[PDB]
Amino acid sequence: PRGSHMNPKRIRALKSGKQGDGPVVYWMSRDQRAEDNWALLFSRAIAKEANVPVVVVFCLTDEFLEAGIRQYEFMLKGLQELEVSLSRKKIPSFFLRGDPGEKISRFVKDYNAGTLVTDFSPLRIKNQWIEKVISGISIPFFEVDAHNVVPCWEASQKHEYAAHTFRPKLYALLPEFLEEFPELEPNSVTPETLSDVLETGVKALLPERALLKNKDPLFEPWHFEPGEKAAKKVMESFIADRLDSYGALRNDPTKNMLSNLSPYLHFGQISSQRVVLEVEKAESNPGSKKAFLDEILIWKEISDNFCYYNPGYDGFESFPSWAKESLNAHRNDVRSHIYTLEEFEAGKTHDPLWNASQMELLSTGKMHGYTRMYWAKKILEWSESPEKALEIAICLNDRYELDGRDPNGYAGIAWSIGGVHDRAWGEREVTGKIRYMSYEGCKRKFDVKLYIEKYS
DNA sequence: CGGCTTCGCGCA
DNA sequence: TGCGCGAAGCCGAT
Ligand SMILES: Cc1cc2nc3c(=O)[nH]c(=O)nc-3n(C[C@H](O)[C@H](O)[C@H](O)COP(=O)(O)OP(=O)(O)OC[C@H]3O[C@@H](n4cnc5c(N)ncnc54)[C@H](O)[C@@H]3O)c2cc1C
Repeated sequence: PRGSHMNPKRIRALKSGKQGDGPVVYWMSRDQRAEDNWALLFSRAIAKEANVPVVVVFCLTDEFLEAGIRQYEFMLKGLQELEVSLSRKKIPSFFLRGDPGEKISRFVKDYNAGTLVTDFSPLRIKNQWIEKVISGISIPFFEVDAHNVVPCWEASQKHEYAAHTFRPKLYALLPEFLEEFPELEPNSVTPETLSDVLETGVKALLPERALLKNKDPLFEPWHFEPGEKAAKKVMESFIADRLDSYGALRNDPTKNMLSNLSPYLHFGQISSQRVVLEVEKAESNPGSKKAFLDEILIWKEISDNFCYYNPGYDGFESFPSWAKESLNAHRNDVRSHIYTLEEFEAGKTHDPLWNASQMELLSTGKMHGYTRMYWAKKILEWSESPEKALEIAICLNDRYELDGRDPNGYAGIAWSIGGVHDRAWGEREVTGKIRYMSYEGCKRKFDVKLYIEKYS
C-alpha cells in the first residue's frame, strides 16, 4: 500500500473488499500515541493514496469496571492530551462507548468509511471484537503491529519455548525493522465527550476503591504523570541518569534505577521502538545496554508471542509438560500457610517482605521488577491449588498494576508460577520443580529492611 | 552435547 | 557484593 519509509511486513490484511470512497478510519486500541505510531502512520499512507484524510476512532469498553481508578485516570488523561495532539494535525478523534463489535461496525456505516485499520494485540478480547466487526463491514481490515519493533507474526511462527531460542530470531531481523519514524503528515481537508466519560466512570468505581483504615485512598497518583509528553521525559531521564547504573541495580528495589516506562508502554503512550532508537544511539555502559535491551526486545515481545500462539495464556494448560506434571504431583502436599484472595490483597501474610511488595503495589501502582517474582512465587507456595494461585496472581495483577491486563503480565506470571520460558530446578514440596525464591536469598542481594520500612 | 534471565548457597 | 557451583528438564544445532 505505497510508502517509501514503509515496510509492508508491519501490516497484514484481515478482510479483503472494495475500497470505499470515504475517509480511512484508524481503530486505536493498544497504541495510544500520535508520534511513533506505525498503525497511525500506515493509516495516513492509504489516506494520501486515496485522497481522503484519516479519522481516528476509539471505543470505551466496560473492561474498565474490572480495573480501578488508577488505570482509568491514567488512561483517560492521556486521551485528553492525545485529542489535542491529533487536532493540531487536523485529525479528528471520535470516542465511542459500548461493545466494539457493535459500535465500530456501526460507525463504519454511518460515516461511510473507506478503510478500517487497527493495531495489533494478542489478547483474547481483541480477537473477539475483530471477528465480529469483520462480519459487519465490507471495507478492508488492515492490522498493523505498532507496538513491537518486529511484528509478532514475523518474529516467530510458533510458540517459542524460551528466550535463547527466540533471541537469535529477533536480533537477526533487527537491521531490517529497527528504523526511524517518519513525521506524521497532517490532513488536507477536515471532514462522545472525554470530560463526561471520566466523571461518569469515576463515580462508578468509587465504591471499589482501595481504602485505608481511616477511609483514605491508598493509591498515590503523583508518581507517574500520564500522557505522551510526560512519557518522553521519563525516557530522557532514564537514559541520562539511570541507564548507566541499570545493569548493576536492576534487581535492587531499594533504588529507583528502573526505566519506569511500563505504564506508558502498556497504554501505548510511548513507542518501545523509539526507546530502543534513543537507547541504541546512547553511549552508556555496554553491560547495562544489553541488559535493558534484552528486557524491552526479547522479553517484552516474547510476551506477545506467548499470548498470540497460546490462547490459554492465563490458564494452567499453557504451562509446559514438565511443570504441569510436577505441580499435579504436589497437589496433596500440606501447605505451610493458606491465604485467601482478601488476605493477599490486604497484605495479611506472615511475610513482611511479601506485605511490603503488596504495599508498594497498592500505593504506587507499580511493584519493582525483582519483587514481582517473589510476590508471585509465594502466592503459589501459600495457595490451595496451582489454579487458585494463578487466579489470585492475575486478579491482583490486573487490578492494581498500572501495567496490568498486558501480555507482559500474563507471560510474567506464567514464568513465576508455571515455569513458562523457564527450566526445572531443585525438587521441593508444594512448589515442585518450579523456580524457588526465599527470604534469605533476597537478604543477600539487597537491603530488605530498607524495603520494608518504606512500605510499612 | 551445550546451555540455558532474573534461582540458592558457600566463601572470599 | 561478586563468583562458581548445584539441580534439574529440554530445545535445537548436528
Ligand atoms: C509475576 C509478574 C507479573 C508482571 N506483571 C506485569 C504487568 O502487569 N505488566 C507489565 O508490563 N509487565 C509485567 N511484568 C513484567 C516486568 O516485571 C515489568 O515489565 C517491569 O517490572 C516493569 O518495570 P520497568 O518498566 O521499570 O522495568 P524495566 O527494567 O525498565 O523494563 C523495561 C521494559 O522491558 C519490559 N520488561 C521488563 N521486565 C520484563 C519481564 N520480566 N518480562 C517481560 N518484559 C519485561 C517491559 O516492557 C518494561 O517496560 C510482570 C512480571 C512478573 C514476573
